[PDB]
Amino acid sequence: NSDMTINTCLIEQCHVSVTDHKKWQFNSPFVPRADEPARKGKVHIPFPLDNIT
Amino acid sequence: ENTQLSEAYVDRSDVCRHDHASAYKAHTASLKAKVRVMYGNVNQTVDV
Ligand SMILES: *[C@@H]1O[C@H](CO)[C@@H](O)[C@H](O)[C@H]1NC(C)=O
Ligand SMILES: *[C@@H]1O[C@H](CO)[C@@H](O)[C@H](O)[C@H]1NC(C)=O
Repeated sequence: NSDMTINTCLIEQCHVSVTDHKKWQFNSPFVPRADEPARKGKVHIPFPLDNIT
Repeated sequence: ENTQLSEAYVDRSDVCRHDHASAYKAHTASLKAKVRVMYGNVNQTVDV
């Protein structure tokens, strides 16, 4: 949460990425993982199967 | 210099207990009838 300054460099020579871990998200196969061991969690999903006529 | 680790496997369906096919082996069968007997004043049907 701080603005940072470096002096004699160009924007091309810097790689910057946001970090936030206040919330989980789904284990999608189109987004990459964080850690190799891959600790995870679970969330029950609605609408179960049931019998009708 | 960057490597991706791809991984996948197979699991049984979520509703496999609600719809599936059972493979069996069938042996000697047992007859079991339901007969009605009538004589005189009796009127009954028995499971035998
Ligand atoms: C529907 O009822 C049958 C019992 O005849 C049960 O075995 C089956 O699991 C039921 N299906 C669902 C989706 O609850
Ligand atoms: C009693 O026997 C008669 C034939 O005499 C039959 O028509 C009737 O169905 C029998 N009674 C019952 C309750 O089934």
